[PDB]
Amino acid sequence: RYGPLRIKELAVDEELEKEDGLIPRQKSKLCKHGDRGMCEYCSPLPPWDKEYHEKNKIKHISFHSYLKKLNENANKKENGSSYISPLSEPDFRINKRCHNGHEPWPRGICSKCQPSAITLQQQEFRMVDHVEFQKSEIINEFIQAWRYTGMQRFGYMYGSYSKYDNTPLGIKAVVEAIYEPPQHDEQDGLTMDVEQVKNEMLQIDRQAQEMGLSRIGLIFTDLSDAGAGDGSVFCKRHKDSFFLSSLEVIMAARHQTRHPNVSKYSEQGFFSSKFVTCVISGNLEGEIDISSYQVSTEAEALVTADMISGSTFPSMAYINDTTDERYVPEIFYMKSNEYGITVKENAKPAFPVDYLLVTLTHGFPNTDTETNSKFVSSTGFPWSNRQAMGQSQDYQELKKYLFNVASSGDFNLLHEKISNFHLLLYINSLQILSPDEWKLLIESAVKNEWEESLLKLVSSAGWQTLVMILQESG
Amino acid sequence: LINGPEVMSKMAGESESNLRKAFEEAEKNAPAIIFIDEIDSIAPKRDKTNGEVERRVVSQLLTLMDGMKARSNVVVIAATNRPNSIDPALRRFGRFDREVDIGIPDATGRLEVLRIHTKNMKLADDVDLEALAAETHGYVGADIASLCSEAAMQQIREKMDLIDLDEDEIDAEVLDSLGVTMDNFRFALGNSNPSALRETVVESVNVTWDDVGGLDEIKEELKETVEYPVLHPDQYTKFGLSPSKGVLFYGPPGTGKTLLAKAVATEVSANFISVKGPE
Amino acid sequence: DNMLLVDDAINDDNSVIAINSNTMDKLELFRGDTVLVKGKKRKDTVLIVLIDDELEDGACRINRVVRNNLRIRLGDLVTIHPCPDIKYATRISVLPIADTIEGITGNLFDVFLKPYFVEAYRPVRKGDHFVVRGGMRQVEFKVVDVEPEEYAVVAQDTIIHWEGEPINREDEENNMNEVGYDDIGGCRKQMAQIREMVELPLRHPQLFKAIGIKPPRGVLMYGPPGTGKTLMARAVANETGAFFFLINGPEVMSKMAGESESNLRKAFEEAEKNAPAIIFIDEIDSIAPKRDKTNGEVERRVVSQLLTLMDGMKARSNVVVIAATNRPNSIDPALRRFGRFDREVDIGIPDATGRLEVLRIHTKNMKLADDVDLEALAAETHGYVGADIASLCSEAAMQQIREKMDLIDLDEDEIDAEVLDSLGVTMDNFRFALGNSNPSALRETVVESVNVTWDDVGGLDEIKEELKETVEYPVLHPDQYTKFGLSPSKGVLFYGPPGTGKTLLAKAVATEVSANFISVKGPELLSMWYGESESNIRDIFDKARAAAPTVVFLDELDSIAKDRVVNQLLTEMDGMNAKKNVFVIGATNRPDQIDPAILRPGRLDQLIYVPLPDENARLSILNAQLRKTPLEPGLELTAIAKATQGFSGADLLYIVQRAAKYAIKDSIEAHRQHPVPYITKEHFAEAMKTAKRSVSDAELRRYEAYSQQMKASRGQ
Ligand SMILES: Nc1ncnc2c1ncn2[C@@H]1O[C@H](COP(=O)(O)OP(=O)(O)O)[C@@H](O)[C@H]1O
Ligand SMILES: Nc1ncnc2c1ncn2[C@@H]1O[C@H](COP(=O)(O)OP(=O)(O)O)[C@@H](O)[C@H]1O
Ligand SMILES: Nc1ncnc2c1ncn2[C@@H]1O[C@H](COP(=O)(O)OP(=O)(O)O)[C@@H](O)[C@H]1O
Ligand SMILES: [Zn+2]
Ligand SMILES: [Zn+2]
Repeated sequence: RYGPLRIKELAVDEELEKEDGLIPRQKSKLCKHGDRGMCEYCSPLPPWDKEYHEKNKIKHISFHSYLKKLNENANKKENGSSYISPLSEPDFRINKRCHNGHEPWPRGICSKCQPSAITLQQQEFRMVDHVEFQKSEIINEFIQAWRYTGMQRFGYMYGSYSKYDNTPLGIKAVVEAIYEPPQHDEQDGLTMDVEQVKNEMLQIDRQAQEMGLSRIGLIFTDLSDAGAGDGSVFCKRHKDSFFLSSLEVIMAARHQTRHPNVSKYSEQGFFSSKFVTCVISGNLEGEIDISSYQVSTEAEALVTADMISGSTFPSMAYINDTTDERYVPEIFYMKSNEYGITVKENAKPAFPVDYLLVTLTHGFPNTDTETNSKFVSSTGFPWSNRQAMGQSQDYQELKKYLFNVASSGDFNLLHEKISNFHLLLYINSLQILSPDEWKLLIESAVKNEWEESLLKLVSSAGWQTLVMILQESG
Repeated sequence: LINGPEVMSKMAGESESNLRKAFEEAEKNAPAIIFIDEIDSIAPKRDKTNGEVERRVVSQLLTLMDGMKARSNVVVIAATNRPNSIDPALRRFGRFDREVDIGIPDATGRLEVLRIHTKNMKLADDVDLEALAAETHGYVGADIASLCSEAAMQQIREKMDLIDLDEDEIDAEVLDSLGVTMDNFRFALGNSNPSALRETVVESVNVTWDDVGGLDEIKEELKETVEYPVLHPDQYTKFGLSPSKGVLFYGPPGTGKTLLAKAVATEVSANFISVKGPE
Repeated sequence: DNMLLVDDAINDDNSVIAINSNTMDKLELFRGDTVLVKGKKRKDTVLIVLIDDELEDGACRINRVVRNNLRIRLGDLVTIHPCPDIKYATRISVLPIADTIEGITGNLFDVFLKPYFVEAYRPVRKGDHFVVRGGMRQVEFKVVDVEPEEYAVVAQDTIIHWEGEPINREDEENNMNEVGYDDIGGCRKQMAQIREMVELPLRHPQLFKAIGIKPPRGVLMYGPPGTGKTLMARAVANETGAFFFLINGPEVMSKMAGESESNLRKAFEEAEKNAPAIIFIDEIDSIAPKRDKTNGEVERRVVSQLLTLMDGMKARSNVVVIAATNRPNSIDPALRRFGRFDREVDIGIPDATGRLEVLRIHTKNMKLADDVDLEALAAETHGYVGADIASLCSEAAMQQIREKMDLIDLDEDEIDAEVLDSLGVTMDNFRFALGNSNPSALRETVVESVNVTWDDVGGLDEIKEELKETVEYPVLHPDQYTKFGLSPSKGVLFYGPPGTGKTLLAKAVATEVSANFISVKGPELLSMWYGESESNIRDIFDKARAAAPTVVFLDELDSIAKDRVVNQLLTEMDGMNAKKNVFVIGATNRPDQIDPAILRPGRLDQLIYVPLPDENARLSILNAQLRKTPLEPGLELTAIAKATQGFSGADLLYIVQRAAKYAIKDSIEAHRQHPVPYITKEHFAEAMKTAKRSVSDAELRRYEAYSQQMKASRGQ
């Protein structure tokens, strides 16, 4: 297209692209030159300088900085080319139609459409840098689920992305709420039919988009109780053990492949979904520390063409066998030894998954800053699908929870009770409220300057009917 | 299908796994045919390449070839312009033993090639493909195809006068009026330039004992020397005497020794190889 | 019909074109109609048609901005077609030119564009320019982007985005791509070859389908560095309108290991995906040098990848690959067979007309003074390639600046406009620049053209007729040779005493048949023998084939023909196709020293003696060398010619040169004493007093004996 592709993407990408991120440096004591004129040590440091990152204890390079590096590496202006897209998502599937004179793969292949050997290697750029939980309650309730039932859990985490000043051109995913799909949790694992999950999540995500959220990851708990007097949990995931066994890696790769990130610098228009997965395991001590991870782009394009399956060894992923419709070339994984030489080891029977991951830094908002949480809620109306526990959404709980506040007034108190994510979802599910009335409800419950909108809402006949039936109902 | 440069263009450590998988797949789906085009690029003469990779690839090829010899109905075919360029170790028993030589075509071969290529072109009625075949000497098939392409280009160039390049489309009558004339073929012959003769090649000759004069005793001596061993080896075996190997013509220059050699070759219907002084 | 004449429009509107009533009737146009107008360089625009009977029938009027956008000048022809399917611009993003907007405060949009587009419905296309005249200011803009693309009508409701950084004006000019054929001169033959080889496959592919052939794909241009190869490729690509994908050699070879292959693959894939396209691989010799060069694996993988890509594109895709190399032998031999760069083009140094064209092309922005004699400079510049001429112009301008530097205050950073006006290059500046020029094209063999007729060679009528019947007849009447079944003779060997003018005969023979001339002097042959030269005999004959009909000339061949070099020469001579109009002319002074193998039939067999000039020939030579010199009125050179019996042409040149030296000495002495615009007979007598024959009697007798032997060898 005679230049860079034309498409509209997230605002974070645009604003990051506008910046250049150069880190200025002052006159070094080793310079030999007048005030003006910078020689080699006084020049600005590019944002992708690996030395700075590894010197500041940052293990990855804030993907946008990687994009800047790639653009600088080539694509001279005014001449030298007609623009070559610098980013391309690797694809391993055999070209079903090459036809230099041969027939399709099932009964014929040439050397031009043969998937070349794949060299697994740890990725160097992580798309999303910092995953941030707005409030401790959001995950405290989730862990309380396990406390009460004892079984594991699993839930998507909606939220939005923004800049992250602490890292060069870094991004942070702020999670606002957690929604628990219908799943059959158990002592050692959890199970859930994919069809129901996707069907439900389609409408749930539509409603969330209407509210201004977005599905930005999945969080599951892998916790076991220790023998100490208090509540302590073993640390089964450390350097020696497996950080993430095969199956969770596979599921994360599938999820990433199904949540592509739209980008302006690829032929297809997408690259390396901004999807973050969080796991709760417990730190070296008995705490309930959390963690974050993200499977690299090669693993993203590796699971799509099958080629991987779980192995009885937790820390290693099995490799499948060649067959029609699935061609699996030799997989070499590259590591580094203590002598500073890269070694390629063939691992067909099984290979560790440490080369298919990048780790993110979890955290919580500073407790001495402005509060921009969408929802001051999540300690109230029980969450959606806690049928296994006693929690159950229904008229009676609404009557017990959100009746006395509305029946009198005190709108300041009411607002916080109306800004609860699951409450909004439930009332929308009832379908009592009219579409536009619900739209103004969400605009009042997820936005400031809400006095007039809240008054209008309580004016609309829909809310009158809601409160009347709620009071009448036991 | 495996190409030489195509495999050679891969990163280090990936030009051997491709050969491994190729041979394994060929074994899996037998019967199979493997055409290692331009085998020289992946197995040049031992002195040409000293790098480690250039020997890893050759060793891998040799190991796969040796391991292939088995009941599996798999056949390996390789092509290379220079027979000696291939690593000598590739020409032993259990490997590329049987050898086939391709020589430049003769007049009949040139006629066949010209007919095969000149079947779609809008040839004019005044075309004498026999004359072109007679005149073209030392033209390999590629040269003949280039000759036809150049002749067609010349024809369109001549017709360009009535063609308006500015307009994207052209009048259908002009497009349908294209016709290749003999003069276009002659011009293409003038422009073309074969290069096969630069190196020694195998070709046939059709000189009989009539384009030369006299030398009757010499003709009889040559016949006794060459023809009888070729036509009637049975009697030579009967007497147990092996035929003579070579002969040496000497005399004033310009007497027609080359024609005698060509006639001798024709009588036994044997291909003729030549080595001029500059060679 | 629609070829309307261009004229300057009275109105200042940027999207209004006035047409004649008669033409409007012919094309069925009407007032207010939006029409697509195409001019030159495939430039297109959208103009609102207005009837105007003032113009002559078949003429249209457009304003300055529209003509600038169309890259056309007044008096040209433009084609106007209906544009009824133009939609309203949903959103137009436009940015101004920085220099124009300097000194403007407030919102530029409201000041200029808001009244300009409201109730205007001006069609706008990307890459166009519109100028707004507001108050006491005039500001130009650009149609940066239009939605829907690529053009649309800016309605009242159309949204306009003026936000954005200023656009520098220097980019448009200093990046003057889209250069047409008018920017290339002196190389019409090669330009025509490339056009007939590229345009037809791309512009009219249906031709080859009608004829049912596969058009040639590869193309390889080569010649001395600085002869405009890249310029020709750029011009052809721009005129053809194809998807040009320039690739550099050094740029690709500067990438990390394992990246150049990826760049090549991506480039070829994109070129294929957007057919038609034209890939230009500049400096291919830097990617795929000769085999004997670097043997590193990184230097082999790139070549293998390039070969694979070249072989893999054979399909119904319209992809043409053009490569440029200094010499044909630098590239790997594998890149010169069928399905690859099998077509070759040779670029040679231009002739006088070419140099004049180059000077005019470059010297159109200079503030040249009146005293300019471009023809004189073209005559006095021999062996200059285009780059050398550009450097010459730059140096002349620098010399003019130096001369005018006296009226400039270096410390002050501002210069009076009056001084700037006085700047102007002069003929003396160009002469000084020539004095400082450093040509380097001639350091190696290069194709060139000569313009010597049968008038600079005096006498020798029999030799002239022999050469004519040997060379000219085959070229002009090959049909006769075919009818009689006779193969034309290849080359001849001139032998005789030095100075007879053998080079002149070779140049004349080349000129008569209109053939390019290649020269190989003795020192070049010696350098090839020692192997320290940049070219080899095989390369020379490859260039001769490429630039056919050519004439190769060897000088003092006896130095090498006293052998590896002679063997290579014999092999090449035997290899060349007989039908090719290539003639090898050898010159030597000691024919018996030549290797007998060279004289065998099918080679330089014909042996031609070049005698010394005779009285009439000497007189003609003297007159020819003195045509452009002021002589004494009433002076006669007949006596001098008579007195110079036995002297060679070089001797006569020496006599004339000494006479001129004495004349200049006397003139300089007179001027210093201060007259003699010409040369008096006394100077000629003084010069003749020092005459000395360059040929001894014994050598002439030996040449005569050899000639008699040769005649006897053919006399029965
Ligand atoms: N019987 C013959 N005796 C002598 N020359 C002949 C005879 N027949 C043909 N020729 C001519 O001899 C030439 C080749 O001579 P030949 O002796 O074969 O090569 P060379 O001259 O190099 O020894 C041909 O051009 C051919 O026309
Ligand atoms: N007609 C022309 N022929 C040759 N050179 C020309 C001509 N017109 C302009 N030039 C100038 O000569 C030079 C040609 O550069 P060129 O040799 O093509 O570059 P490259 O080294 O990439 O081949 C440029 O400076 C160009 O401006
Ligand atoms: N008709 C002629 N005969 C001989 N020499 C001539 C004639 N016309 C001009 N010349 C001069 O003869 C010179 C030949 O120079 P040179 O090449 O050194 O000797 P030659 O040409 O004999 O090899 C040229 O400089 C040219 O000016
Ligand atoms: Zn410094
Ligand atoms: Zn294929």
